Amino acid sequence: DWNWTIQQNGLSTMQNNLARVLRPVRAGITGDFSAESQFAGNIEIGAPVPLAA
Amino acid sequence: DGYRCGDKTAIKVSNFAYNLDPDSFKHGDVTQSDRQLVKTVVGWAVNDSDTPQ
Repeated sequence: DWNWTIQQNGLSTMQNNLARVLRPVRAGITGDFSAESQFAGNIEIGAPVPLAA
Repeated sequence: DGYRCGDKTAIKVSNFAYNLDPDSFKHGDVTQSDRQLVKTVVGWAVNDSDTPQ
């Protein structure tokens, strides 16, 4: 538990240290997207040829 | 090859197959030589009331 620190260290001025760990961190990482081989598909349409009676 | 054997050259007619890009072909009206009736199902919607259609 967190409370025993109060007896041992007082739990003061620590807060910023905890903040250092807890805060979100971000930086742009560029990269690749890859995976195992997968299914894919396709649809092609032709020219609609003029028909007559 | 200048030998008495029976051999002669032969050229096969193909098992014809065709494809047609153009509009240039057509099938006429259908005729039914014979017909047997497998099944029939009948139904109706009754809508007496004015509004709900």
